Amino acid sequence: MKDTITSLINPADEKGSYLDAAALEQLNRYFQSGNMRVKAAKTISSSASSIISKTVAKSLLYGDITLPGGNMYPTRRYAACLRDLTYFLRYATYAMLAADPSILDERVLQGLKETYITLGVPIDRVIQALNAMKEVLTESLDTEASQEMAVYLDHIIAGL
Amino acid sequence: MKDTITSLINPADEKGSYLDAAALEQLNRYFQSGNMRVKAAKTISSSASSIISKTVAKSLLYGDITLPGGNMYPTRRYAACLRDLTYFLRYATYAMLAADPSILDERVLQGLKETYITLGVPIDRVIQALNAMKEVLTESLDTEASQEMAVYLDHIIAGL
Amino acid sequence: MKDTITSLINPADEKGSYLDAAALEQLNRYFQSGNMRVKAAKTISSSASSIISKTVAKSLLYGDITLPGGNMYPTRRYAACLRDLTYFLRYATYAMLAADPSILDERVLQGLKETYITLGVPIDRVIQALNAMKEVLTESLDTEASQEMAVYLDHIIAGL
Amino acid sequence: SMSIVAQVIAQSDAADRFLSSAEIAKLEDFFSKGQVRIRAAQKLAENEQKIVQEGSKRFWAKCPNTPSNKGNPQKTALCQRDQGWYIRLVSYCILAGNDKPLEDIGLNGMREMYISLGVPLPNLRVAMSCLKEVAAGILSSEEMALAAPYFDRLIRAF
Amino acid sequence: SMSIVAQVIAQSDAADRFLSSAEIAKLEDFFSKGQVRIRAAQKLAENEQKIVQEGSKRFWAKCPNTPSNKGNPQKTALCQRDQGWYIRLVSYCILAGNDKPLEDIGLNGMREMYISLGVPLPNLRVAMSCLKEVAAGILSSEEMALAAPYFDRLIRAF
Amino acid sequence: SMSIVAQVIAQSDAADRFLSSAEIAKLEDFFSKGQVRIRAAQKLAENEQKIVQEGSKRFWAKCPNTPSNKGNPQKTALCQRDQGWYIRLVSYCILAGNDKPLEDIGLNGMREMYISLGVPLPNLRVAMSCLKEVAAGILSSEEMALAAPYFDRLIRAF
Ligand SMILES: *[C@H](C)[C@H]1/C(=C/c2[nH]c(/C=C3N=C(/C=C4\NC(=O)C(CC)=C4C)C(C)=C\3CCC(=O)O)c(CCC(=O)O)c2C)NC(=O)[C@@H]1C
Ligand SMILES: *[C@H](C)[C@H]1/C(=C/c2[nH]c(/C=C3N=C(/C=C4\NC(=O)C(CC)=C4C)C(C)=C\3CCC(=O)O)c(CCC(=O)O)c2C)NC(=O)[C@@H]1C
Ligand SMILES: *[C@H](C)[C@H]1/C(=C/c2[nH]c(/C=C3N=C(/C=C4\NC(=O)C(CC)=C4C)C(C)=C\3CCC(=O)O)c(CCC(=O)O)c2C)NC(=O)[C@@H]1C
Ligand SMILES: *[C@H](C)[C@H]1/C(=C/c2[nH]c(/C=C3N=C(/C=C4\NC(=O)C(CC)=C4C)C(C)=C\3CCC(=O)O)c(CCC(=O)O)c2C)NC(=O)[C@@H]1C
Ligand SMILES: *[C@H](C)[C@H]1/C(=C/c2[nH]c(/C=C3N=C(/C=C4\NC(=O)C(CC)=C4C)C(C)=C\3CCC(=O)O)c(CCC(=O)O)c2C)NC(=O)[C@@H]1C
Ligand SMILES: *[C@H](C)[C@H]1/C(=C/c2[nH]c(/C=C3N=C(/C=C4\NC(=O)C(CC)=C4C)C(C)=C\3CCC(=O)O)c(CCC(=O)O)c2C)NC(=O)[C@@H]1C
Ligand SMILES: [Cl-]
Ligand SMILES: [Cl-]
Ligand SMILES: [Cl-]
Repeated sequence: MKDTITSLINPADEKGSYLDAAALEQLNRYFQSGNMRVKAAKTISSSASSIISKTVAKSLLYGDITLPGGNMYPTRRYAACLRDLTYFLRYATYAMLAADPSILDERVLQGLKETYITLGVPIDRVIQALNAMKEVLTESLDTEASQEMAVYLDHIIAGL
Repeated sequence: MKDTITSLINPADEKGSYLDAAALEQLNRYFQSGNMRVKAAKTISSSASSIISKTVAKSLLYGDITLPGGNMYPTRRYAACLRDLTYFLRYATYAMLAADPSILDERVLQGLKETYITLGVPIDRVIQALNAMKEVLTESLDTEASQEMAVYLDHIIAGL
Repeated sequence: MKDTITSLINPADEKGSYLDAAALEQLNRYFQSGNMRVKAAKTISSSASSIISKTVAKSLLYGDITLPGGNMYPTRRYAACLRDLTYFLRYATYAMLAADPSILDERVLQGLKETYITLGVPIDRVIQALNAMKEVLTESLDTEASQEMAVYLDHIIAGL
Repeated sequence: SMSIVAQVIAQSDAADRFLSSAEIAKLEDFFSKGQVRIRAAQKLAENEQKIVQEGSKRFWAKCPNTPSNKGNPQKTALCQRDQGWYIRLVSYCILAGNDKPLEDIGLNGMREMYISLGVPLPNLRVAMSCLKEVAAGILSSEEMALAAPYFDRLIRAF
Repeated sequence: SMSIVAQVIAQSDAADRFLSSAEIAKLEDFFSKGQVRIRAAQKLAENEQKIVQEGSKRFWAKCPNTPSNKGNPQKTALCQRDQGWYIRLVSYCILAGNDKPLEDIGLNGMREMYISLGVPLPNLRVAMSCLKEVAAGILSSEEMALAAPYFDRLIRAF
Repeated sequence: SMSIVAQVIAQSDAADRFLSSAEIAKLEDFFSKGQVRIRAAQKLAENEQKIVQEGSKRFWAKCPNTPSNKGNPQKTALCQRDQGWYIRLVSYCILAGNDKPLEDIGLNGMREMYISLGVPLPNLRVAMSCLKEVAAGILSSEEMALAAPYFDRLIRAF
């Protein structure tokens, strides 16, 4: 994990110089992203269970994946899917608040594809649930907050 | 650690014999090294910070190693170098007073080269600072005291 | 430690039955061992230092093991051997009085062989001293008392 | 460390020393009359049931207000069971040379069990007194000299 | 985990939970005045040298017994270098929202380095106090309201 | 850490510091008379046997009730052996500058060994006293000023 502020302050410290105008400019527009990223992180942190419930209720439920033979049967596999989607939402919120997808790569998307292929987890259904998570977040967040969460959920989708 | 007196008394005890004339002779010339080794250890123990300050001020300072990107930047790396040189001076003084470099091998020179290569510490600069430490000790100790400290600092240099 | 009386009373209590005729019969012949085991334990408890002194004086002394390089040199190693033989005599007397070698296994013969191999203690000399301890006990105890102490010292010898 | 020999060895081992003369004196008095101990335990095993019914009769004469004397035979059978169990625990103490089979098995937590069961404690007073008197009539003069400390110990716990 | 956002995310990730209201409160106070932070860091970068010589003059007035005031210009240049370096470390903390660029780069092992160099610590007391006073005259009332915790933190480490 | 120099270095190394003035004072007093130490150890080695028989004669005069004075020559030879061994351990302490060759080799577990062997401790009292008196007659005034703490230490352990 490196966020946007550290990824600019650290090379200036290795150089021993101040933040030059390009890096301080790209930091400035991060600082006026700012309050909306914190507002989106506040909205997600209070209503995370509701977001995951709506994500499952429109992409995974009422089909054959929760019936016997499916990969969300029995309750243990449902609970595993539910905490997986909670991991995806929490680390996408971390990467959105940091404005940097590095925490998505060294905590989430590392061996995950091989884990799901070994386990038999349907990766297309996971990607479809993440696509529904974006639509759930679009109806609950603000406009550009939903777009940034969409970027950081597409990073998980492209890694999967 | 085994010093000169124990390294002669112990094999005589395993044999159960007295100190024979060769070992008692080589102990005798250690005993008239003696007062000068204690005089050098007294001079070093009072002025150790001054010796380390002069060692850094003529081999490491006023260059690019203390500037950003150097390995004596920032202050934490400077402090680490300073306590390293204090370790080298203290264990060379111990090995000089003992007339035996065994305390330099089981306390100092064991994994140190691999530690410095892993850490990125410039070993040539360490060797050059130890060479300057010998010149600092030459101007502050007596004549053969400086030569014996030079031997016990060359043991660290050859181990590095 | 379980002795002969407890090793019969305890399974009768787990069964909830009386001591049946086989166990009560083997307890009866222990009860007429009895007074001789107590007589041997009285003889050993008063003259234990004399027994250990005679054991060392006919198996370990007047040789190279007490000379420098031996394992009964210096006085610290002699004292350690002496308290080891006192342990062996005391726990063999306990196991004789109990008529059960279980106190020899969970107090004496557990890691002892590995302890002696790590320490460099000559186990053959220990076994030879225990063989001399049997001869010392033969000349000081009664006839079958010496035989039972021989059994309980052979248990230490076989464990070593 | 239930038997007297194991307790003697455990006291001597804890103090890192050999067997003191008090412990030799205790094991002398245990092993001198150890033929009587085998004979007494064998006799108490041999006619347990004779003792139990002959003591139950004297106990129901001396105390008719028992849970045993209430008609139903199954509390009566549990009382006969307990009388035989306590005779067995007395025989274990005769063999062990100390009352530690009676304390560890019989008397530890006995009062809480009997007060919860509803068995009165003077009823058990007189039941084990009658059981002692019958077993005194059974054993001998001198086998009973071994058993009577343990029967007294059992009686005194009620 | 140098910046405040990364520390907030590291504290929330270690506890396997989302962002608590204390951490939202901390990031609210960091991002509300983040235009002032950019402006203050740009201003401290823009006239570093003006601050450094104007503070060096006041420091040599208030303390003439320095290694800088000993004639040779190269210790003086190293002192001016250190004043500029510590202003840069203050600007990093204004941007990061915490004094962790000042602790990790500037104050970790600083005392051992300066005692070995022979630079006195009351001299650095008064040097960073004069540097704070000049930068207070430079920045604003409210950009200095950001910088003054970090200048105080730097001053208090001597 | 048998010699005094190794103990001084081990005390200074454990405290992560250089050599304090007490330790320089101890090594000053050890190395100033180190020619006398070589001379005394060489003299004690050179006429060990003269000391041992001349002290054995005085010891058998002052104590005739020894295991040595019982006719058989082999206990006598073991006593002469022990006298020479303890003179060797005194010479090691003269060289080492401390009584740690005498404690680690000679006095650790010595009492248990001699009580088991049957050698009386007042006999060893007077044997090492006579050995000290003979070696005082042999060495010098001032080489014996080195040896007499270690001979006293040996004597006091009986
Ligand atoms: C729901 C989206 C789909 C699904 C999910 C499912 N996943 C698993 C088991 C595992 N899930 C992970 C993923 C992670 N662990 C982490 O620490 C992180 C990052 C923070 C991630 C992303 C792993 C490693 C496993 C294997 C180990 C484990 O089970 O804990 C399961 C269980 C598989 C099983 O056989 O029980 C399931 C069911 N499956 C679907 O069908 C949904 C579409
Ligand atoms: C100064 C001479 C040069 C230099 C030094 C430097 N060393 C380190 C870090 C370490 N130094 C040691 C050495 C020892 N530890 C001991 O206990 C002993 C014997 C008593 C010795 C000799 C070790 C083990 C480390 C690693 C663990 C630690 O940091 O404490 C550093 C720090 C490296 C870092 O990344 O912080 C430095 C800077 N480097 C130079 O450029 C000088 C030439
Ligand atoms: C004499 C028979 C031989 C001999 C003995 C010797 N033993 C040791 C050291 C140890 N002895 C033991 C044994 C026990 N400790 C217990 O508590 C018990 C049971 C009650 C036993 C049997 C152990 C554990 C040790 C190691 C720890 C310690 O020293 O206390 C030594 C000392 C070895 C040393 O290096 O000092 C010796 C000399 N050696 C011989 O040559 C005799 C034949
Ligand atoms: C008869 C002498 C007296 C008495 C007896 C009575 N006992 C019970 C019921 C139980 N008694 C026990 C006894 C023991 N458990 C132990 O571990 C030991 C020591 C080894 C003893 C003596 C237990 C466990 C019970 C519970 C029933 C069961 O065993 O499953 C009863 C029945 C009481 C009830 O409510 O059922 C009675 C009546 N009654 C008398 O009148 C005499 C004084
Ligand atoms: C001026 C305000 C004060 C003072 C300064 C002075 N400094 C030095 C020499 C050095 N200063 C440093 C400083 C740092 N290294 C770091 O990593 C950091 C934090 C980022 C700092 C601040 C270093 C490494 C040196 C060594 C020389 C070099 O850089 O190569 C000196 C010279 C001392 C000497 O012996 O040469 C001086 C005089 N002097 C004052 O009077 C003011 C109080
Ligand atoms: C003579 C001064 C006194 C005395 C001596 C005597 N000694 C022994 C037997 C032994 N003595 C030792 C001694 C040591 N072992 C050590 O490690 C050290 C220190 C380095 C010493 C001094 C030992 C091991 C023995 C055992 C025999 C052997 O070496 O193999 C005896 C014999 C006793 C016996 O029972 O055999 C005697 C008589 N006797 C005197 O009268 C003087 C007081
Ligand atoms: Cl789970
Ligand atoms: Cl350090
Ligand atoms: Cl011991």
